[PDB]
Amino acid sequence: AIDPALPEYQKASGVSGNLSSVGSDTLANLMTMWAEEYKRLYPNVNIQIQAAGSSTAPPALTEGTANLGPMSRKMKDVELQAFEQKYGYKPTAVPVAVDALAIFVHKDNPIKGLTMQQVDAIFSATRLCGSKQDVKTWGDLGLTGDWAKKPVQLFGRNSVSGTYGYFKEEALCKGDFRPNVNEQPGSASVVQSVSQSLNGIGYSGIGYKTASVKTVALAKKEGAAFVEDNEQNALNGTYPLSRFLYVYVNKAPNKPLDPLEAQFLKLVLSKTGQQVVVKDGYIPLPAKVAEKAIKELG
Ligand SMILES: [Pt+2]
Repeated sequence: AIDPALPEYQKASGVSGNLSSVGSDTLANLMTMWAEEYKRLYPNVNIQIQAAGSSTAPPALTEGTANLGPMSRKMKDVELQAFEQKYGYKPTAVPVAVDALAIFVHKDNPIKGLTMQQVDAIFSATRLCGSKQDVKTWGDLGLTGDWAKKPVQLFGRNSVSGTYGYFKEEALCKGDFRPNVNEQPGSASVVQSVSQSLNGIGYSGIGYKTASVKTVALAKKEGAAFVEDNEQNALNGTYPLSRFLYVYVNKAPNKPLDPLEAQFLKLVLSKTGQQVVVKDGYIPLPAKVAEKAIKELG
Protein backbone atom coordinates (compact mmCIF):
# COMPACT_ATOMS: atom_id res chain seq x y z
CA ALA A 1 0.00 0.00 0.00
CA ILE A 2 2.90 2.35 0.84
CA ASP A 3 6.45 2.50 -0.46
CA PRO A 4 8.47 -0.16 1.39
CA ALA A 5 11.50 2.15 1.43
CA LEU A 6 9.75 4.75 3.64
CA PRO A 7 11.45 5.07 7.02
CA GLU A 8 9.92 3.67 10.17
CA TYR A 9 9.33 6.28 12.90
CA GLN A 10 11.39 6.02 16.10
CA LYS A 11 10.56 8.01 19.29
CA ALA A 12 12.98 10.80 20.21
CA SER A 13 13.53 12.64 23.48
CA GLY A 14 12.88 16.29 24.37
CA VAL A 15 9.39 16.51 22.88
CA SER A 16 6.81 18.66 24.67
CA GLY A 17 4.64 21.71 24.17
CA ASN A 18 1.73 22.97 22.19
CA LEU A 19 1.50 22.45 18.52
CA SER A 20 -0.96 24.61 16.66
CA SER A 21 -1.91 24.00 13.07
CA VAL A 22 -3.88 26.52 10.97
CA GLY A 23 -4.89 25.93 7.37
CA SER A 24 -6.23 23.42 4.89
CA ASP A 25 -9.59 21.56 5.17
CA THR A 26 -8.36 19.09 2.51
CA LEU A 27 -5.80 18.11 5.18
CA ALA A 28 -8.16 18.33 8.20
CA ASN A 29 -8.57 14.59 8.71
CA LEU A 30 -4.90 13.87 8.03
CA MET A 31 -3.78 16.52 10.53
CA THR A 32 -6.24 15.19 13.14
CA MET A 33 -5.12 11.57 12.71
CA TRP A 34 -1.41 12.44 12.59
CA ALA A 35 -1.91 14.59 15.69
CA GLU A 36 -3.70 11.75 17.51
CA GLU A 37 -0.78 9.45 16.80
CA TYR A 38 1.80 12.07 17.76
CA LYS A 39 -0.03 12.72 21.07
CA ARG A 40 -0.07 9.03 21.90
CA LEU A 41 3.70 8.79 21.39
CA TYR A 42 4.31 12.04 23.28
CA PRO A 43 1.61 12.62 25.89
CA ASN A 44 3.28 15.91 26.87
CA VAL A 45 2.18 17.41 23.58
CA ASN A 46 -1.07 19.34 23.20
CA ILE A 47 -2.40 19.87 19.74
CA GLN A 48 -4.78 22.44 18.36
CA ILE A 49 -6.07 22.32 14.84
CA GLN A 50 -7.98 24.91 12.86
CA ALA A 51 -8.91 23.94 9.33
CA ALA A 52 -10.81 26.79 7.67
CA GLY A 53 -8.76 26.77 4.48
CA SER A 54 -5.24 27.04 3.08
CA SER A 55 -5.28 30.84 2.82
CA THR A 56 -5.45 31.07 6.61
CA ALA A 57 -2.04 29.33 7.00
CA PRO A 58 0.30 32.10 5.76
CA PRO A 59 -0.82 34.85 8.12
CA ALA A 60 -0.83 32.42 11.09
CA LEU A 61 2.74 31.32 10.32
CA THR A 62 3.83 34.88 9.60
CA GLU A 63 2.36 36.17 12.85
CA GLY A 64 3.76 33.19 14.72
CA THR A 65 0.41 31.97 16.10
CA ALA A 66 0.69 28.64 14.24
CA ASN A 67 3.61 26.21 14.31
CA LEU A 68 2.29 24.29 11.22
CA GLY A 69 0.53 25.63 8.16
CA PRO A 70 -1.15 22.86 6.13
CA MET A 71 -1.95 23.98 2.60
CA SER A 72 -3.26 22.18 -0.48
CA ARG A 73 -1.50 24.61 -2.77
CA LYS A 74 1.92 26.24 -2.64
CA MET A 75 2.08 29.66 -1.13
CA LYS A 76 1.72 32.47 -3.63
CA ASP A 77 4.71 34.72 -4.16
CA VAL A 78 2.98 37.50 -2.20
CA GLU A 79 2.39 35.13 0.74
CA LEU A 80 6.00 33.93 0.69
CA GLN A 81 7.12 37.55 0.57
CA ALA A 82 5.01 38.63 3.59
CA PHE A 83 6.63 35.91 5.67
CA GLU A 84 10.06 36.80 4.33
CA GLN A 85 9.60 40.50 5.11
CA LYS A 86 9.31 39.56 8.72
CA TYR A 87 11.74 36.67 9.12
CA GLY A 88 14.38 37.26 6.41
CA TYR A 89 13.85 33.91 4.67
CA LYS A 90 11.03 31.95 3.06
CA PRO A 91 8.86 29.44 4.97
CA THR A 92 9.51 25.78 4.04
CA ALA A 93 6.97 23.69 2.17
CA VAL A 94 7.00 20.09 3.36
CA PRO A 95 5.19 17.69 1.06
CA VAL A 96 3.07 15.26 3.12
CA ALA A 97 0.68 13.52 0.72
CA VAL A 98 -0.56 13.53 -2.86
CA ASP A 99 -4.09 14.44 -4.05
CA ALA A 100 -5.87 13.78 -7.26
CA LEU A 101 -8.26 16.69 -6.97
CA ALA A 102 -11.56 15.12 -7.98
CA ILE A 103 -14.58 16.17 -9.96
CA PHE A 104 -17.44 14.42 -8.15
CA VAL A 105 -20.84 13.54 -9.55
CA HIS A 106 -23.66 11.50 -8.05
CA LYS A 107 -23.02 7.74 -8.32
CA ASP A 108 -26.01 7.33 -10.66
CA ASN A 109 -24.95 10.06 -13.12
CA PRO A 110 -24.15 8.22 -16.34
CA ILE A 111 -21.44 10.64 -17.42
CA LYS A 112 -18.05 8.91 -17.83
CA GLY A 113 -15.56 11.62 -18.63
CA LEU A 114 -15.11 15.32 -19.12
CA THR A 115 -12.55 17.31 -21.07
CA MET A 116 -10.80 20.12 -19.21
CA GLN A 117 -12.55 22.57 -21.62
CA GLN A 118 -15.88 21.11 -20.46
CA VAL A 119 -14.86 21.39 -16.76
CA ASP A 120 -14.11 25.09 -17.36
CA ALA A 121 -17.41 25.58 -19.19
CA ILE A 122 -19.29 23.99 -16.28
CA PHE A 123 -17.72 25.92 -13.43
CA SER A 124 -16.61 29.25 -14.95
CA ALA A 125 -18.27 32.38 -16.12
CA THR A 126 -15.20 33.19 -18.23
CA ARG A 127 -14.41 30.10 -20.36
CA LEU A 128 -10.75 31.00 -20.70
CA CYS A 129 -9.82 27.37 -21.44
CA GLY A 130 -11.55 27.90 -24.76
CA SER A 131 -15.04 26.33 -24.82
CA LYS A 132 -17.57 28.35 -26.86
CA GLN A 133 -20.46 26.81 -24.89
CA ASP A 134 -22.12 28.11 -21.72
CA VAL A 135 -22.93 24.69 -20.07
CA LYS A 136 -26.29 24.92 -18.28
CA THR A 137 -27.77 21.44 -18.56
CA TRP A 138 -26.42 17.90 -18.64
CA GLY A 139 -27.55 17.79 -22.27
CA ASP A 140 -24.92 20.41 -23.00
CA LEU A 141 -22.40 17.76 -21.83
CA GLY A 142 -23.79 15.06 -24.14
CA LEU A 143 -26.25 13.29 -21.84
CA THR A 144 -29.52 12.06 -23.25
CA GLY A 145 -33.13 11.14 -22.38
CA ASP A 146 -34.36 12.88 -19.22
CA TRP A 147 -30.80 13.99 -18.39
CA ALA A 148 -30.71 16.32 -21.39
CA LYS A 149 -32.89 19.00 -19.73
CA LYS A 150 -31.59 18.59 -16.17
CA PRO A 151 -29.80 21.65 -14.90
CA VAL A 152 -26.24 21.28 -13.68
CA GLN A 153 -26.18 22.11 -10.01
CA LEU A 154 -22.78 23.32 -8.87
CA PHE A 155 -20.99 22.96 -5.54
CA GLY A 156 -17.64 24.34 -4.58
CA ARG A 157 -15.42 25.81 -1.88
CA ASN A 158 -15.03 29.32 -0.51
CA SER A 159 -12.50 32.20 -1.03
CA VAL A 160 -9.93 30.93 1.47
CA SER A 161 -9.74 27.39 0.14
CA GLY A 162 -6.51 26.31 -1.53
CA THR A 163 -8.57 23.85 -3.56
CA TYR A 164 -10.67 26.75 -4.83
CA GLY A 165 -7.49 28.64 -5.79
CA TYR A 166 -5.79 25.69 -7.39
CA PHE A 167 -8.98 24.81 -9.34
CA LYS A 168 -9.32 28.41 -10.50
CA GLU A 169 -5.76 28.47 -11.76
CA GLU A 170 -5.57 24.99 -13.30
CA ALA A 171 -9.13 24.11 -14.25
CA LEU A 172 -10.46 27.56 -15.07
CA CYS A 173 -7.24 28.82 -16.69
CA LYS A 174 -7.19 31.69 -14.20
CA GLY A 175 -10.82 32.68 -14.86
CA ASP A 176 -13.69 33.17 -12.43
CA PHE A 177 -16.31 30.82 -11.06
CA ARG A 178 -19.93 31.33 -12.04
CA PRO A 179 -21.96 33.11 -9.34
CA ASN A 180 -24.44 30.18 -9.14
CA VAL A 181 -21.80 27.87 -7.60
CA ASN A 182 -23.12 26.88 -4.17
CA GLU A 183 -20.15 27.50 -1.91
CA GLN A 184 -19.71 25.12 0.98
CA PRO A 185 -17.70 25.52 4.13
CA GLY A 186 -15.47 22.50 3.51
CA SER A 187 -14.80 19.43 1.35
CA ALA A 188 -17.12 17.10 3.24
CA SER A 189 -20.02 19.50 2.55
CA VAL A 190 -19.19 19.59 -1.17
CA VAL A 191 -19.31 15.80 -1.37
CA GLN A 192 -22.44 15.58 0.78
CA SER A 193 -24.19 18.16 -1.46
CA VAL A 194 -23.34 16.07 -4.57
CA SER A 195 -24.45 12.89 -2.76
CA GLN A 196 -27.89 14.49 -2.22
CA SER A 197 -28.16 15.89 -5.77
CA LEU A 198 -28.55 13.48 -8.72
CA ASN A 199 -27.88 16.47 -11.01
CA GLY A 200 -24.97 17.88 -8.99
CA ILE A 201 -21.25 18.32 -9.54
CA GLY A 202 -18.48 19.49 -7.25
CA TYR A 203 -14.74 19.44 -6.77
CA SER A 204 -12.69 18.40 -3.73
CA GLY A 205 -9.75 16.29 -2.62
CA ILE A 206 -10.01 12.61 -3.46
CA GLY A 207 -9.94 11.61 0.20
CA TYR A 208 -13.45 12.96 0.72
CA LYS A 209 -14.89 10.46 -1.75
CA THR A 210 -17.77 8.37 -0.41
CA ALA A 211 -19.86 5.57 -1.85
CA SER A 212 -22.62 8.00 -2.88
CA VAL A 213 -20.47 9.82 -5.42
CA LYS A 214 -18.12 8.90 -8.23
CA THR A 215 -15.16 10.75 -9.72
CA VAL A 216 -15.14 11.64 -13.43
CA ALA A 217 -12.11 10.80 -15.58
CA LEU A 218 -10.52 13.89 -17.23
CA ALA A 219 -9.12 14.46 -20.75
CA LYS A 220 -6.81 17.32 -21.63
CA LYS A 221 -8.82 17.90 -24.80
CA GLU A 222 -11.44 16.35 -27.07
CA GLY A 223 -9.96 13.20 -28.68
CA ALA A 224 -7.38 12.78 -25.88
CA ALA A 225 -7.55 10.00 -23.25
CA PHE A 226 -9.81 10.38 -20.20
CA VAL A 227 -7.39 9.91 -17.31
CA GLU A 228 -8.64 8.41 -14.04
CA ASP A 229 -7.74 9.52 -10.55
CA ASN A 230 -5.45 6.74 -9.28
CA GLU A 231 -2.08 6.52 -7.65
CA GLN A 232 -0.05 5.95 -10.81
CA ASN A 233 -1.67 8.83 -12.74
CA ALA A 234 -1.36 11.28 -9.89
CA LEU A 235 2.28 10.31 -9.34
CA ASN A 236 3.32 10.79 -12.96
CA GLY A 237 1.21 13.95 -13.31
CA THR A 238 -0.93 12.62 -16.12
CA TYR A 239 -4.07 13.16 -14.10
CA PRO A 240 -4.70 16.82 -14.91
CA LEU A 241 -5.48 17.94 -11.34
CA SER A 242 -2.78 16.01 -9.44
CA ARG A 243 -1.20 18.04 -6.67
CA PHE A 244 0.93 17.69 -3.60
CA LEU A 245 -0.43 18.53 -0.18
CA TYR A 246 1.92 20.47 2.04
CA VAL A 247 2.65 21.56 5.59
CA TYR A 248 4.54 24.82 5.78
CA VAL A 249 6.89 25.45 8.63
CA ASN A 250 9.21 28.14 9.91
CA LYS A 251 12.69 26.68 9.44
CA ALA A 252 15.52 29.19 9.82
CA PRO A 253 18.37 28.64 7.35
CA ASN A 254 21.13 27.04 9.33
CA LYS A 255 19.21 26.28 12.46
CA PRO A 256 17.47 23.06 13.38
CA LEU A 257 13.70 22.88 13.95
CA ASP A 258 12.46 22.69 17.50
CA PRO A 259 11.89 18.93 18.19
CA LEU A 260 8.16 19.62 18.69
CA GLU A 261 7.77 20.43 15.03
CA ALA A 262 10.67 18.32 13.75
CA GLN A 263 9.36 15.11 15.24
CA PHE A 264 5.82 15.70 14.05
CA LEU A 265 7.09 16.07 10.51
CA LYS A 266 9.37 13.04 10.90
CA LEU A 267 6.27 11.07 11.95
CA VAL A 268 4.26 12.30 8.95
CA LEU A 269 7.13 11.35 6.58
CA SER A 270 7.36 7.80 7.87
CA LYS A 271 5.49 4.56 7.29
CA THR A 272 3.16 5.47 10.21
CA GLY A 273 2.33 8.81 8.73
CA GLN A 274 1.81 7.55 5.22
CA GLN A 275 -0.42 4.71 6.42
CA VAL A 276 -2.73 7.48 7.71
CA VAL A 277 -2.66 9.01 4.19
CA VAL A 278 -3.82 5.73 2.67
CA LYS A 279 -6.51 5.28 5.38
CA ASP A 280 -7.92 8.78 4.66
CA GLY A 281 -8.04 7.98 0.92
CA TYR A 282 -5.18 10.14 -0.36
CA ILE A 283 -2.06 8.99 -2.14
CA PRO A 284 1.02 8.29 -0.07
CA LEU A 285 4.45 9.85 -0.79
CA PRO A 286 7.10 7.98 -2.70
CA ALA A 287 10.04 7.26 -0.43
CA LYS A 288 12.32 9.60 -2.32
CA VAL A 289 9.98 12.52 -1.75
CA ALA A 290 9.94 11.86 1.95
CA GLU A 291 13.74 11.52 1.98
CA LYS A 292 14.25 14.83 0.15
CA ALA A 293 11.96 16.58 2.64
CA ILE A 294 13.73 15.04 5.63
CA LYS A 295 17.08 16.27 4.28
CA GLU A 296 15.80 19.77 3.54
CA LEU A 297 14.58 19.96 7.14
CA GLY A 298 17.81 18.61 8.80
PT1 LIG B 1 -9.58 8.91 10.69
